Amino acid sequence: VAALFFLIPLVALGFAAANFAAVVRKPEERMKEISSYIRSGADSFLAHETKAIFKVAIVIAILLMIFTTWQTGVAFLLGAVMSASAGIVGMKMATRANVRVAEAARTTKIGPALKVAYQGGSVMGLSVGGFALLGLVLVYLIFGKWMGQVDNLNIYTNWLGINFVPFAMTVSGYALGCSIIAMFDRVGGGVYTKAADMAADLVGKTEPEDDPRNPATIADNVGDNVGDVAGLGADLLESFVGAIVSSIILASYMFPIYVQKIGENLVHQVPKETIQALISYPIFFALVGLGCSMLGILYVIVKKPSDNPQRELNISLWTSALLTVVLTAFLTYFYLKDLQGLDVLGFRFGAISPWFSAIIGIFSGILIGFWAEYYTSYRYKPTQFLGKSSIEGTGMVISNGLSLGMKSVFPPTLTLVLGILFADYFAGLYGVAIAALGMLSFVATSVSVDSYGPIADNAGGISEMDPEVRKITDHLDAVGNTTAAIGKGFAIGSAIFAALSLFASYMFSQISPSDIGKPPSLVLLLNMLDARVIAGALLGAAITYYFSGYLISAVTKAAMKMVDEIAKPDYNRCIEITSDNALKQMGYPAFIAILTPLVTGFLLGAEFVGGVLIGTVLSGAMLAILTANSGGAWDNAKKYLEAGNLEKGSEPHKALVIGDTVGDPLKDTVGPSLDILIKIMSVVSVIAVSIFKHVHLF
Amino acid sequence: YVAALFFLIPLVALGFAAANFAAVVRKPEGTERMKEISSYIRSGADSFLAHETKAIFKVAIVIAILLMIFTTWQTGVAFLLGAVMSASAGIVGMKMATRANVRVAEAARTTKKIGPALKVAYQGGSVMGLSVGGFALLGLVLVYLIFGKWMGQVDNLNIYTNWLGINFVPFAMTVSGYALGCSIIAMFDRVGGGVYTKAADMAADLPEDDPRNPATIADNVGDNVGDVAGLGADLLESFVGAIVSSIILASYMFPIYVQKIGENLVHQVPKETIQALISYPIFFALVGLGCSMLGILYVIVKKNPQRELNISLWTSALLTVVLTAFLTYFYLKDLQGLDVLGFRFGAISPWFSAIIGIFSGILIGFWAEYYTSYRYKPTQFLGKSSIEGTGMVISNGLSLGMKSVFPPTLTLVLGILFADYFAGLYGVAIAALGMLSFVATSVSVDSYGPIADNAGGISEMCELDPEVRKITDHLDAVGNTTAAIGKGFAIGSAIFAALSLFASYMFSQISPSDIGKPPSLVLLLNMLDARVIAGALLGAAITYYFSGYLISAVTKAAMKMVDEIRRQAYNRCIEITSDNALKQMGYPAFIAILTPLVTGFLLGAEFVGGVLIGTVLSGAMLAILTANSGGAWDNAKKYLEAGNLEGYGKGSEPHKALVIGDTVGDPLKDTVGPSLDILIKIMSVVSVIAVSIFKHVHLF
Ligand SMILES: CCCCCCCCCCCCO[C@@H]1O[C@H](CO)[C@@H](O[C@H]2O[C@H](CO)[C@@H](O)[C@H](O)[C@H]2O)[C@H](O)[C@H]1O
Ligand SMILES: CCCCCCCCCCCCO[C@@H]1O[C@H](CO)[C@@H](O[C@H]2O[C@H](CO)[C@@H](O)[C@H](O)[C@H]2O)[C@H](O)[C@H]1O
Ligand SMILES: [Ca+2]
Ligand SMILES: [Ca+2]
Ligand SMILES: [Mg+2]
Ligand SMILES: [Mg+2]
Ligand SMILES: [Mg+2]
Ligand SMILES: [Mg+2]
Ligand SMILES: [Mg+2]
Ligand SMILES: [Mg+2]
Ligand SMILES: [Mg+2]
Ligand SMILES: [Mg+2]
Ligand SMILES: [Mg+2]
Repeated sequence: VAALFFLIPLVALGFAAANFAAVVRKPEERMKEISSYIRSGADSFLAHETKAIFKVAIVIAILLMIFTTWQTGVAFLLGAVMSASAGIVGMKMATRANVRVAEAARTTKIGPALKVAYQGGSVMGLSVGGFALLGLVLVYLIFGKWMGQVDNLNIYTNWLGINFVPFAMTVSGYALGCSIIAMFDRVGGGVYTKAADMAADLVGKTEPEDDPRNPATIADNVGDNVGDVAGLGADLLESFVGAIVSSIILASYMFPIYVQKIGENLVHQVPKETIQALISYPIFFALVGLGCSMLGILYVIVKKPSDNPQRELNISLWTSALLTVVLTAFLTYFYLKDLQGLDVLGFRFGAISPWFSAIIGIFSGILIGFWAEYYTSYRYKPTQFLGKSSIEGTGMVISNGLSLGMKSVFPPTLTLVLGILFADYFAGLYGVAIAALGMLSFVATSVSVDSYGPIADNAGGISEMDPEVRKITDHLDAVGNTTAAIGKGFAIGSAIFAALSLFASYMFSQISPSDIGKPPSLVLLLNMLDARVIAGALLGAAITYYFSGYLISAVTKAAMKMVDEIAKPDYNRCIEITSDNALKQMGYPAFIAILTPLVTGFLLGAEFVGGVLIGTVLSGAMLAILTANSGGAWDNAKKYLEAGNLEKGSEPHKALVIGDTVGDPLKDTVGPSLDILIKIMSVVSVIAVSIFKHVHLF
Repeated sequence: YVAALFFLIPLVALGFAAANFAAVVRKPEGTERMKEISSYIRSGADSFLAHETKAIFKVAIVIAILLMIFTTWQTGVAFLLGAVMSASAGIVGMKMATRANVRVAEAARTTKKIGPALKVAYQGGSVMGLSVGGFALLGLVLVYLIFGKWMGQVDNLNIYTNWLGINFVPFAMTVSGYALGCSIIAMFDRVGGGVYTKAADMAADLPEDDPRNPATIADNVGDNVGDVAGLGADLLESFVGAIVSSIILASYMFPIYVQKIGENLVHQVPKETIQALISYPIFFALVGLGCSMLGILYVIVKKNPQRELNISLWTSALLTVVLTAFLTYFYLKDLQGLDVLGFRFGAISPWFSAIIGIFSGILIGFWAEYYTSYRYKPTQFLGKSSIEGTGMVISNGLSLGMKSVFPPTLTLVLGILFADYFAGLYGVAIAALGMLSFVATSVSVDSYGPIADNAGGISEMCELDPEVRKITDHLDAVGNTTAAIGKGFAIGSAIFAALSLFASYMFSQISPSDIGKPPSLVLLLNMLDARVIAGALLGAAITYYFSGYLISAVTKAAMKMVDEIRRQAYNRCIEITSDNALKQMGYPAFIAILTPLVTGFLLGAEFVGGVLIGTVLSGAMLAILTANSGGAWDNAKKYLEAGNLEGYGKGSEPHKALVIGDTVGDPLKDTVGPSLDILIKIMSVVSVIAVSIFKHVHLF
């Protein structure tokens, strides 16, 4: 049967490739040229990024093999290739799918055209899911079972003298690869995306607002795809992989931590069989999630498309989530029934214990999404207050947006607090990680619905460059914008969950062979009364704020570089100038996110790094929530004024447009980069704590 | 004996502040037309003060009743004592400031020079500074004497069990009540006064001020309300909190270090050493107040203003350094058990911590300056970005604040690390005390600031000579820069004091059953506990929500004043704002006060510790960001107005972008930041107190 679960990744990959081929079959003369224009620009950006990322990955794998065991470097390469493949597939799928849906809208008059766009987005969603789970299964087989990485499950010592559970180190390397690709995609692509929006909206004003023949306008469509299709997909992939890797690390290290030396011999209080089963269970959970998501997507694409698009995708999400719930019910119920010693791990239900954590994480993600919706949409009270206040002043608009974000911080944080508390009550930290996984159990469906958004935005833009077709694409673009906001909120929540699980794995990875005799209370400890920890937390929070602030100036500078530049059309592909600049400009923030654990870890030690991690996680969650919600609220409040639904080209509209020019880079670059900051720093620290746990120079 | 010459320092400061008040009152006011407007501001400020005092004393009565019911009466008495001390300091400073602007302006005209008028302005600010210092040290010395020695609360130093059954060391509980009173008065002053101040600023603008706008008078009153009363009370609170943290740490380190070795319970740290450590921070603060008075005396005697005030600060600070040197070397030379407390250098060890705080505060101050003034690169870049667009100005301001967080935070981190290395958590608290040792001088310069601002408004009131206006106008800009530095110093010291208070919270978490437990096990807040992590997330969310509510409250109060001004066709508009502001402060204050209680009784003490740490982190970061962003926006607007930018003058499009960004920055820098400082510190105090009751009483 496990051979029939291993088949789910290949099934998903083949089904996504088939969806790609079928949309290639979908029909697209003047309109087709622009789609070719955008596809070529996206391919140039992807090539530049891929070259840079693979050079960096070569260096990363070399360092990993030199300073740790080599299998971790090999797994890093595997995961990086998986993520790059998913991103490239989705973007290539979409660049040629943007116009196809428009041709579907005219030929099908609304209704059938949406089926094409969703079959497109499903390509990227299933690609993310299948590639991630494929990399993980290959790591568990080739390294886990083939090489006997689960057979040992004892502290292996590197040739230089580094101690670690080998399979935990390998899964950590895989998570690191995913994190590197996700960081490059989102940080660099977001810098480029908001530089393109800023350059387009400024060039319209430079010499008309969003001109169609503006090169930066084409770049902006490309950036929407780079951000919410490729970048967001990679971010969700990273969070999901991180949750799974945290679960696996926790199990592997609960193997050595729960031992008792009554005499010379050492008796494992948790048998190796239990540790193996706990290492394997999250993978089975993710595979079940992928299966349920594919079933839901199949029912959605096949059945008679209703007029209301949002209800269809919402029902797809509900199907995936609740089906995964009910099925992993049995998986959790039987798989963990035979394990021995689960009361020591903290399981309040034995076999089904973690399933509760998973489901509560699912509902947590759902609720946080709903919260983001409530605070960022014109259909609810807060955005309406901002839109109506637009008459009061421009400074009033900015202050009200900042206050709205600050207030919105609370509800989702309370949701996450309750989810964490109940997941802990159920199954300890392993269950907290399992709850994060459950939240991201249907990561494939989430990524697909998120990719849908940019395609709809591109369809509306295509209408802007038939009256019924233009209006229908505009409505599709608005629904896509709402879905993208919901996706950003869900991604932030899952990122907080993954970063917390990775901090837990970091504390668990800090186990040492000398601590074997010590009780569990001594090893799994990061005291907050130690001055080193407090200083580390302050430093991590300040670094998170510094990263978020730097992203704003980077977007502005890249946009200014695009402004400096610029057969009547001939060939204009300025994107590289911005993209290359973005790839250079994102260099410094990345150096922070990766190198902060090492220096402070080698300067002060592992306890200081834990404080840096917790402070960074907290500050990043808060700042990301604030920035994302502020940007989304400014955008849709401006949309409300555009329709004039209540309360165009006026003074209030000027205040709103300035607030949106500020919010775009904040919600589409800073926010989306902060979660990556927290999670990748957690991963890098989890890995390097093996080296600077005892190697601290002060 | 000899301590009786330190016991006199608070009364000395109080008498000297009264003497400064009398000597300034002797000074003439000059022209009558300006004096009339000054009288109007005095009446408005007094009405606001009366409303505030009535509300705050009602709330303090309720608080003291509950405290005495659930704890020892000595704690309620000390709470009322501290509240009265802070209220007296605030009222005295406010009267001095409201009545001191006209003296400086008329002195500028009479002596045709800035020097002589500045002597009056500094004698004014010194009233508030010395009032803060003297009242604080007086309350603390009275608590150390009447309760500490007379009843033997420093004699016993053992766990007393209340009638309801709550356990605690008595003197720690008493000092905590004192800190609670100070915190309540500071919350009222800063939260309410900031809401009103920025509502009046928003009403004023909703070439500097409108003609006879009622909000013009309101804004003149609010400038005094903020940097004289509010900022002074905040610095006083941080300084008192550092001292109380040191004292609590000593009181609880007495019982925590016990060993049943030797065939009987042996206190590892002798009671004499614990007594000396309880007394040392008080004497250090008294020495600091003395040095501050000496420095201010040297400054006022002799006939560029900033260099003079900077020299006052340096004199006070370095004199405290060199004097607490011998204080530390002799007082603690005979102490026993410092190796258990963590002193790696014995007697003078903690003295280093003190200086490490002092030099850190200075550095942190300078850091604020660097990021918030147009005389340095960041504000210049913002002013130049004024040309590209308004949204660019807003984005660049936000980015500047987010980046500015780092330098001062790194300073604080290194200071904390070195203070720990020197003398443990006790030394961290001692360093907070040293940083705020010259609180009188800091508060004095901070009060000087708006004395100068409204005096410049006073000079521009009526009409006045352009040459005369320039001399008074120059005083106002120096005040603005110094006030930005003071806000930075206050935020940094508040973070440091709140950290010391969290350490005191963990030490207060000691229980008689935990007496047998090892020292490492009792003083522990694991960050891997899900309760703790959830508490941190909740605290950060609460901090952000608090800041957002403060923004909305400022806007609502400004709208109320605008609507009342529409009705007009005196002091009625000020009262309306005061009422609205006090009602608005009900909700955030209730958050800050009841969050520890609810979270502790629902979940427990570890969740409360997590809430505290998360709130401290988020509040420090948000306060730094808001204060620096607002100040930098203001100075960049000045850069464009000053003509440093060429081609663009007042009323230009770049200036429009800069002024809009400044209207956004104002409420953030004058309300959100200072109220965040108050929030973090008061939540630390409330948790430190209530952990005695909900340590084991958590219902979920
Ligand atoms: C179910 C998967 C089986 C393979 C089918 C894959 C086709 C669907 C993916 C389309 C997107 C990529 O576009 C595809 O890229 C790869 C090269 O990189 C090339 O495709 C070829 O190489 C790949 C990899 O060696 C093989 O799967 C296959 O022999 C062939 O499809 C083609 O140039 C192009 O069809
Ligand atoms: C067992 C027999 C089969 C063994 C086959 C192994 C072959 C491995 C050598 C592959 C060499 C090609 O290496 C290629 O590099 C470029 C990046 O520069 C990537 O190529 C990918 O991105 C680039 C830039 O967008 C585009 O050409 C294209 O979209 C895509 O093919 C792929 O990573 C890889 O296809
Ligand atoms: Ca927008
Ligand atoms: Ca100002
Ligand atoms: Mg836009
Ligand atoms: Mg547009
Ligand atoms: Mg977009
Ligand atoms: Mg668009
Ligand atoms: Mg567009
Ligand atoms: Mg103003
Ligand atoms: Mg003004
Ligand atoms: Mg004013
Ligand atoms: Mg003012």
